Amino acid sequence: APPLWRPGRVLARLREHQPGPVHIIDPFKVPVTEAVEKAAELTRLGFAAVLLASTDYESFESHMEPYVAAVKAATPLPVVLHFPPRPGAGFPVVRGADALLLPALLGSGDDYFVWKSFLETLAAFPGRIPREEWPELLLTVALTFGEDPRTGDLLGTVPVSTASTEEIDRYLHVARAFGFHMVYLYSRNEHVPPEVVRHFRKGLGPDQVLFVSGNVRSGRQVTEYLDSGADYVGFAGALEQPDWRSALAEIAG
Amino acid sequence: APPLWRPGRVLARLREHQPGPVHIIDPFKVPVTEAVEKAAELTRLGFAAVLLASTDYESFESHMEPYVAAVKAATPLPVVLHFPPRPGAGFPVVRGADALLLPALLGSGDDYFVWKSFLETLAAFPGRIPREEWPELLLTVALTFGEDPRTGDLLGTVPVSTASTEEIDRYLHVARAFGFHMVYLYSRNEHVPPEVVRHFRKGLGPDQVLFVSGNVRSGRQVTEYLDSGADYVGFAGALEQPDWRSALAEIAGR
Ligand SMILES: CC(C)=CCC/C(C)=C/CC/C(C)=C/CSP(=O)(O)OP(=O)(O)O
Ligand SMILES: CC(C)=CCC/C(C)=C/CC/C(C)=C/CSP(=O)(O)OP(=O)(O)O
Ligand SMILES: [Cl-]
Ligand SMILES: [Cl-]
Ligand SMILES: [Cl-]
Ligand SMILES: [Mg+2]
Ligand SMILES: [Mg+2]
Ligand SMILES: [Mg+2]
Repeated sequence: APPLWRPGRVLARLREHQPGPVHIIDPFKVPVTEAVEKAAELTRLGFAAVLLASTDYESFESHMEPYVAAVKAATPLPVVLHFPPRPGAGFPVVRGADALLLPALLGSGDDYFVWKSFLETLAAFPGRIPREEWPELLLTVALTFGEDPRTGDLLGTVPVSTASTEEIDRYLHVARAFGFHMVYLYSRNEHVPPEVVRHFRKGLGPDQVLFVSGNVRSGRQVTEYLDSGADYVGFAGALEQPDWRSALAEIAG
Repeated sequence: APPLWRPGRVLARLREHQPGPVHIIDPFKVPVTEAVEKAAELTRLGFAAVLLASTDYESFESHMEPYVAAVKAATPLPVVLHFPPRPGAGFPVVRGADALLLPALLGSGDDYFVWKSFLETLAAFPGRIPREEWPELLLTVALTFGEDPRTGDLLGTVPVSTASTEEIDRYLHVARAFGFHMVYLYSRNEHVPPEVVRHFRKGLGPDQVLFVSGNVRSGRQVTEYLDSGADYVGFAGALEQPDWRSALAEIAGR
């Protein structure tokens, strides 16, 4: 019986693994051959997982089933999907993925993105994927920082205000009381402030995983976030160029 | 596709119907023949729905499928089920019920009762019930007031603090942001304070339904709660006795 929304192997690994950077591969932009090359290096660096994520997607199932299979044949790290949900479908899913990160956008003015996407997703389970083969679900509070009209237009999010800690303190009460597995602090166009990362680490339970991403391009940035309490520092764009091997070594340093 | 968690016919009915009392029949204590007699009177009184609810239950599907059918044969009012969920199963459900009230116990120290029961329930859908025939789900923020070790032991709830509005204001933000359909204020052993009812009415969206229940035994109490903002005032125990007709008449404000 699939753990589904209950803690399983992937969450256990994220809870126990040494904190560090995590490369995020956008499967709708990165050719699969390049993802496979990258996955082999991520393995050598001992990263906790390979995340495949993108704001945009189409023909999810026919594209992702073989992409996930190719990445999984290239690394023993778990492959975790992270994409926004769509009303009428819920979150996208394909067989073979180890886990799907389910973001509850608590800062959204649209209740579907705050959490009803989770009900639609679970109602649709198991669909065309054998139950035994379904991915695990990582229940995550997802928060956005800085001006970001793209996520705002698409998902209804409003940038979190840190002029006081009232707004984030409410999200931390939800994260704790609702037993979320992870919190994901994201900034599409700016940087999540290290002080907000510290505030979250201090307010979360010891087993709640803290992920931060957005415009991380240097090892100094990774270090600052980990020093602030992030368990994982995600980065995508820094490697979306020909000289990615150099960029990866500087970020993983 | 059944509406399921999306608004449907029952929530529309509750939103549009005028505020008033609602009798709650405990089907694991009330014989079905008495429930059927009761259901016929509730209809004449103009109540908005008939709730079948209980903290305790056993052999739910064999007892409730026919119990629901018997009640529905006696009244055209929607029949709504309200029972706590159980790990491994989620909320109990039978074919024929018009809706299930799904309580998210925000005051519980156990995340399963705060909301993961909702995930287990939806993962299990549709189970043995034809999909087209599933009840609608009324997403509800459920809060408890006063000392109540029974619900505390069973569901992990802690009485809501009414010393200030700090705790209830966080629940109101959740009720609004999460788009809950209803809020249910309950007191097993005391009375929900009318001022808390007012505070919720004022902070909720116009389409969010406010239910209050617990030890309501007089028409005066129903009036006070409606005057404070409740959409529906529930009552069960007052009618679990032989002279229930007279009690019902008094509570309905006859
Ligand atoms: C808003 C949110 C957290 C969750 C909702 C669901 C969405 C939009 C998922 C897409 C996955 C993400 C956040 C990809 C951007 S990697 P990055 O932008 O951090 O990469 P970068 O290193 O800046 O290129
Ligand atoms: C705690 C909560 C709201 C939801 C969690 C799920 C539970 C325990 C559902 C049982 C349904 C209830 C609250 C029945 C009591 S009617 P009453 O006790 O109000 O009737 P009374 O008129 O006092 O007899
Ligand atoms: Cl794993
Ligand atoms: Cl802060
Ligand atoms: Cl909130
Ligand atoms: Mg993309
Ligand atoms: Mg399902
Ligand atoms: Mg009972």
